[PDB]
Amino acid sequence: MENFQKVEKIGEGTYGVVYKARNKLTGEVVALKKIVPSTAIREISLLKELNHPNIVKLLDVIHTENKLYLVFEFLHQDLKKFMDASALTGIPLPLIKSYLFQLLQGLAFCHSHRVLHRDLKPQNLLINTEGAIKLADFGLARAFGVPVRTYTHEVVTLWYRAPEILLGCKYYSTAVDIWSLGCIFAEMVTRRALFPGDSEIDQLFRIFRTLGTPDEVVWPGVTSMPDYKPSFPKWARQDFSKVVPPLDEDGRSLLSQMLHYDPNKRISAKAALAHPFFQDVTKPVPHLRL
Ligand SMILES: Nc1nc(N)c(N=O)c(OCC2CCCCC2)n1
Repeated sequence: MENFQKVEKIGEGTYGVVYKARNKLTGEVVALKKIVPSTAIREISLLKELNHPNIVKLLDVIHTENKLYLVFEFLHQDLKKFMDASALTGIPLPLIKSYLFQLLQGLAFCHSHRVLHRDLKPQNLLINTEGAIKLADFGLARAFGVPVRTYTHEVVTLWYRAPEILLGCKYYSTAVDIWSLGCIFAEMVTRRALFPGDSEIDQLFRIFRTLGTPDEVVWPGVTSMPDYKPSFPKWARQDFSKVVPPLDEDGRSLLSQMLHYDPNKRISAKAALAHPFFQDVTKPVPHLRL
């Protein structure tokens, strides 16, 4: 840590305080995350080779005195801040599309190397002035476990959690990131979170109230998951035209496939890249205030 000069405390991520810092020798500006058992060091260290334009680069892993600091590429704004700034107007559809498309490429790449994010949320999607969007914290939950409470004991968000995770599946897959991204896609479009649960049961029931209570007809095997209860209220599914009204039928069709209950049929990132919604995808530049 003597190689850096902390400029400002960017905020509090899942694992600790995130800082804006400057490398004392090179003068590079980086984001430094304060977070070790050997396993987690080997795993994180493997994440230093997982480079992609739509993945926030892990620059270095600093372990000093039982303290672990992750050094990432610095981006200029996170997506939550950008949506908050875009609230009265909403993010233009062509930019929403470019962003979805890029994030689907970042997920396709990590998922081809069998790496999952598991905790995708607007705060860990980072954007720059050239129109790029990148995922931060890729592969960290498997590396260290995503806590219930953060370092400040900030509530860990459940809003983007896939239903197989909430239902107790222990071996869930790369489909959980597609579910999260579909929720983030919905939120960009409507300017409201899709499923803002404030507890695990509320998260699930908000899901069930909009997509219908899952059963063996739409999700084979769901009735045998660990936390599934036959006493769940049985709600009817809602139309997607009511869920993300703004969106055209191609977008609603892709979102519906990203929010399939059954993880095995949920659309994969690579297959989502070929959906017709992306036929006229472009790369607009956001309007940023840094
Ligand atoms: N600028 C910047 N660059 C990063 N690479 C980065 N995370 O990886 C990051 O994170 C900013 C977030 C952290 C979570 C709380 C909300 C603010 N910022």
